[PDB]
Amino acid sequence: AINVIINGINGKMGRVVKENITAQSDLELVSGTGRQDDLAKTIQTTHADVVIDFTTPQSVFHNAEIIIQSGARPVIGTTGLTLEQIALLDKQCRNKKLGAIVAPNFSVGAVLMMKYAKEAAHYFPDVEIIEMHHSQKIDAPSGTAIKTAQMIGEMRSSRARGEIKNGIPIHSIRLPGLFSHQSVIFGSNGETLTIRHDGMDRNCTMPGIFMACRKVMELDYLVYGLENLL
Ligand SMILES: NC(=O)c1ccc[n+]([C@@H]2O[C@H](COP(=O)([O-])OP(=O)(O)OC[C@H]3O[C@@H](n4cnc5c(N)ncnc54)[C@H](OP(=O)(O)O)[C@@H]3O)[C@@H](O)[C@H]2O)c1
Ligand SMILES: O=C(O)c1ccccn1
Ligand SMILES: O=C(O)c1ccccn1
Repeated sequence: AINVIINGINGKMGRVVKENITAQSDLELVSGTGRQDDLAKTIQTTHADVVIDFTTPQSVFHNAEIIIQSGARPVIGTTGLTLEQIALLDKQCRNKKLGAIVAPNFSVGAVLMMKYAKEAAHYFPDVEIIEMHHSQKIDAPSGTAIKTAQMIGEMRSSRARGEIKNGIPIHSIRLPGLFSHQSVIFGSNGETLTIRHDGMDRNCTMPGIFMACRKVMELDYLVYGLENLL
C-alpha cells in the first residue's frame, strides 16, 4: 500500500492521474495538492510515501526539494530541471536513502521508440524523423524529437528538408486531430525500417508514472529517464 500525493492535481496531467490511479490497487491517493496548498504540511498529515509532480518549470526544483526534505519520494514529470539541479537532487536523495524519479517523458512507448532508434542507427546511417502534434504544441521540433536525434547522432559518431539536429533532419507536422506522434525512418539499399510511436491521449504516460511510483520505493538514489526503470 503506497500513499501517493498528486501535486498539480488541477492541471491537465494531474486530472488524468487522478482518474487512473483509482484502479491501481497497490496505490492510494491520499491527497491532491495545488498551487496554494502547503505541500510539506500535506506530506506530514497524510504520511505520504510518494509525490507525483506535474506543475511548472518555475516550481519544479523547489517542489522536489520540499518533497525530499519532508521524507517522501518525488516522481517528477514536470519539465524544467537543469543538470546541476538533478545532480544536487541525487546527492540529497542518497544522503537520506530516499528514491526519486525524474522522467522528461513518462510514455513507455516513446522511450522504447527512442531506445530502438538509437540501436538501429548503428546499422542504418541514413535516417530522418517525422513528428506530428496537435497545434497546441508550440515548440517545433518537439523535445522528444530533439532527444531522439541526439541519441542517434551519438551512436553514429561513436527548406522542405527539415531542421537538422545533431545531423538528423526532423520534420514537424502540426494539425488538429493529432496528439503526439513520432516516426523514425531508417533507409538502406532496398528497404526501410520505421519505429513509430502514437500517443493517443494523456493516458499514454500512465503505465510509466505508476511504474515509477512502485520502483521509487525500492530505490535509495535518483533515477533520471524512464528508460532506466525498464
Ligand atoms: N514528463 C512527461 O511525460 C510530461 C507529460 C506531460 C506534461 N509534462 C510536463 O508536466 C508539467 C505539467 O503539464 P500540464 O499539461 O499538466 O500543465 P498544466 O495544465 O498547466 O497544469 C499545471 C498544474 O500545476 C499547478 N501548479 C502551478 N504551480 C504550482 C505549485 N507551485 N505547486 C503545486 N501546483 C502548481 C497549476 O495550478 P493552477 O491551475 O492554479 O494554475 C496547474 O494545475 C509541464 O511542465 C509539462 O511540460 C511532462
Ligand atoms: O531523455 C531526455 O532528456 C528527453 C526525453 C524526451 C524529451 C525530452 N528530453
Ligand atoms: O500535452 C502534451 O503535449 C502531451 C501530454 C502527454 C503526453 C504527450 N504529450
